[PDB]
Amino acid sequence: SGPVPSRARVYTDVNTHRPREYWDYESHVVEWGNQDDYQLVRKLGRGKYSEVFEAINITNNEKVVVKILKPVKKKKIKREIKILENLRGGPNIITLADIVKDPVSRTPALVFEHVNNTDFKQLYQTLTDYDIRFYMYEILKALDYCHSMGIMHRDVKPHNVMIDHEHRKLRLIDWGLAEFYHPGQEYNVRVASRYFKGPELLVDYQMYDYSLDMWSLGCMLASMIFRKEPFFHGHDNYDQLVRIAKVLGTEDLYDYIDKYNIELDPRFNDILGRHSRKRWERFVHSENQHLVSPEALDFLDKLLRYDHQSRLTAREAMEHPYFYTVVKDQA
Ligand SMILES: CC(C)Cc1ccc(S(=O)(=O)NCCN2CCC(COC(=O)c3c[nH]c4ccccc34)CC2)cc1
Repeated sequence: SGPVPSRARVYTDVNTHRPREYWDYESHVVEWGNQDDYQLVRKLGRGKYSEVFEAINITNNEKVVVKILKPVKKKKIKREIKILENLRGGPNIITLADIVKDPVSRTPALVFEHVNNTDFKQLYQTLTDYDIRFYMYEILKALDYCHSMGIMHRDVKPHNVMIDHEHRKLRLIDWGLAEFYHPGQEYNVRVASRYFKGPELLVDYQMYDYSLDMWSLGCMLASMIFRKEPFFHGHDNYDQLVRIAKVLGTEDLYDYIDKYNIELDPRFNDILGRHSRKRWERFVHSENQHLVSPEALDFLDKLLRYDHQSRLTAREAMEHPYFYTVVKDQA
């Protein structure tokens, strides 16, 4: 027998109730502007499927960010465009300004509003325990918005969070792997980055949903408050689960697998072994104890769960006592 089906416990039928053209991105018509409106200034970074430059708009002389798309199925370009168009103006989501094709190369590129990245080396030694609570709240704002809009990000990881520390602005970026939730759909499990892949991805369980984003978010929190990056440091995808099982124990993992009737690769059938679920205090030490609190350890533990039904939702997470202080200051 095959796996047990699963449904998201919030925002389940949000896409069912919308007009079709909301989520049916394969038929979306995109009008491609001219990239020579823009002049590339300097590289900002480079992903596996993008290449980000700061540019100026030689018409209104404005800063702007141009992301050249790498050669991917037309489909997935329309999807990222559709999702960005669907989320424009939402809290802490990046803002799409234009969509262009270079005249000669004919390579597609997305054009976004300008943001400044804070010296990523600054963040290490400046981030107070409160600062983590704040920028984590901002991230849950963006995830709750987009889950309410029927979209999962599927690539939540620090290289996809823009922070402007001077102005305390955060933007969630790279929507190239984002996808619409449709109850009962089976999604590709070759998504996210290793260190942030949720258990459901490593065991190939295809009816995942928004809670995938809450696992990854738990990995960031894990790596922030313990100053251990990445927190589950896997040599490959099979090993990654073993790194997780050494922390979360195997008894819960094998419960997870029996509850969903997952069949397990014969590869796994000897590398996982037996492991107790470790206590979070094992990971505290003199140089991270100022970011670790009983509240943070409760909050973190309520995200890193095998069973995806039982992870917090973005909305429940923003209600955790971890965030009491920052909610107070927002008035
Ligand atoms: C919850 C806490 C707080 C955890 C945390 C710690 C550190 C950081 S971090 O900020 O240090 N992360 C390193 C990544 N940074 C941002 C991306 C850079 C490349 O790519 C782009 O810049 C754009 C891609 N698309 C865009 C659209 C508009 C503007 C720019 C881009 C590379 C440098 C964030 C969160």
